[PDB]
Amino acid sequence: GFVGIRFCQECNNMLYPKEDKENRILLYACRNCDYQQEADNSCIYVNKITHEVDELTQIIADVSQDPTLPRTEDHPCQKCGHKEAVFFQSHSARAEDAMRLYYVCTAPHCGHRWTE
Amino acid sequence: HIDQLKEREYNNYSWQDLVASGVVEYIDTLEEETVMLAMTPDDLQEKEVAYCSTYTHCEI
Ligand SMILES: [Zn+2]
Ligand SMILES: [Zn+2]
Repeated sequence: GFVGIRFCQECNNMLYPKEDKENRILLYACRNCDYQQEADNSCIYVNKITHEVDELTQIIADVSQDPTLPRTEDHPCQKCGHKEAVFFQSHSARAEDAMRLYYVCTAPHCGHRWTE
Repeated sequence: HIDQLKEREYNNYSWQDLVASGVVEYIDTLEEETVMLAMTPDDLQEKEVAYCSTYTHCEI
């Protein structure tokens, strides 16, 4: 789980958390306005020390139409089942220790991505 | 193009003709990073183990 900023309703500014001492609940107040709203996530901050980020969420379907990207036929797609597909490393800095590939289907209207 | 160029000097044929015809193209240092350059036209395209088979340009 993560936590999102929820802007104010009148002034449209950041809402800081506030522990209601009276009703013993969690509120999000505005410094400028006096808007209040009852919380539902019951969380404020999370820290990911390991930074376990799913590289698939960053990969886009447009990577398929890459003229300078390798292609293989031995890893067909799942949904459409097309044969041609691309593969590449994380292509992101801070890579801890892994060259695990991220196969992406090379076919229009599919944009599927997987990993083996 | 080769036949028309080999008879240059005599008539009027020059490099501007090749550029206008759409055969050559100026790629700068910044754009050279997003093209599959090829070294020779014949050797690197015939039919072998599937390397890229998506060459976009080729060096002279
Ligand atoms: Zn406000
Ligand atoms: Zn597919």
